[PDB]
Amino acid sequence: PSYVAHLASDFGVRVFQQVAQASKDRNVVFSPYGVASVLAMLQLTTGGETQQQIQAAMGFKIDDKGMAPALRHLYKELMGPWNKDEISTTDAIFVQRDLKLVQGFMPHFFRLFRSTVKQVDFSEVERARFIINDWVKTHTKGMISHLLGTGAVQQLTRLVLVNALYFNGQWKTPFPDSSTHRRLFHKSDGSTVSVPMMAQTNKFNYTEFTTPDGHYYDILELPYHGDTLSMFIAAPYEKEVPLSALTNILSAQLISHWKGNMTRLPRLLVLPKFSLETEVDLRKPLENLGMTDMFRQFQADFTSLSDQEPLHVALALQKVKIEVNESVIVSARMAPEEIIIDRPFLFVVRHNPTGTVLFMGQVMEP
Ligand SMILES: O=C(O)c1cc(O)c(O)c(O)c1
Repeated sequence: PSYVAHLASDFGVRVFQQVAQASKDRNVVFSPYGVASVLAMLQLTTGGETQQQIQAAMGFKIDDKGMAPALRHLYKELMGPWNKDEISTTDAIFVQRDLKLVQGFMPHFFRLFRSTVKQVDFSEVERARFIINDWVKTHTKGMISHLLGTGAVQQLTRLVLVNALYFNGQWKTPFPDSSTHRRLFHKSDGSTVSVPMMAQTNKFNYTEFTTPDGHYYDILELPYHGDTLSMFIAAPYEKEVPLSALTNILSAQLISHWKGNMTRLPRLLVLPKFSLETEVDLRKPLENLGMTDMFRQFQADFTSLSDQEPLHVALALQKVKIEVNESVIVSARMAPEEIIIDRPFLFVVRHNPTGTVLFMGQVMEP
């Protein structure tokens, strides 16, 4: 029954692979969970071939027994009392106000998701961008408030989807503030830059990992408070190893494979702070997974939502912000060995009780 979290996580991972491919040495943060969530919602508005494509890529039909309840249960678990403003997430779909909608579709949307498709009059362009940005502002407790991509909303815009998340976790064990210091970080083009790094020593759940194609990485787990979430960090051990070899095989099963081989060893960990924001225009990544009809103004099929339509998605966005920070004279217990994360690495944030992949990223330069 944690089955939908797996499928939703894997779909969102494949979307992240496509976006990583398009940004070679650029920082990127992303939510596998968020894109699956907004796309599971989009599913209900579609019919015919557009629907087939999305169900093929996602691996499940939203209408199917127990799929939506499960998603709902997961969202409610994410927003529960454990979460001290650590995570905000919002999904939304905006359709043009005028439209003759399919009878009984809006309520049925409400039954399955407990939220509504919004109606905006897109002919008041200036008003329509404000409404969208303010939605995202009000549902992320003000942490996210502008989407660049809304610059593209025009008079002819009829359907827009949006997803936004902010993450900033409390560590189970906080890094000591006095330990933070400037350290050399090696960038992928060979140059260096000085950056703040945190240090902590204790028993870290650790394993070495080899991809089937012979690429090596160090894998660390960092538990957040109460063990609800964890960050997995994956970093090459030499400088010429690409993150892609790892990213291109990434899955939920892959994390649980890490977890099964890990062991808690005493280590000094030195890790850069970072606060990163990414805005993704989802159309290429999604077309790349075969969801091409939805974006084409005649091939597109949203007849589950409206028959009075040429209806198609004019804008699909994800925006994400993630912060990893800590929460004189300076002392520590010595450890048999040191793990210095001074080269590009990937990270995964997971929801431990379901296995959901809430966030992933490659940090090329912090
Ligand atoms: O359908 C969701 O899970 C969702 C619901 C909301 O009410 C919301 O504000 C959001 O940003 C996402």
